[PDB]
Amino acid sequence: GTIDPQNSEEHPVLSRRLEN
Repeated sequence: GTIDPQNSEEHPVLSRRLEN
């Protein structure tokens, strides 16, 4: 949660990742 359309959010949902 709270990230871009990438891989990271291991949670039971659409993965997402965000950074600088």
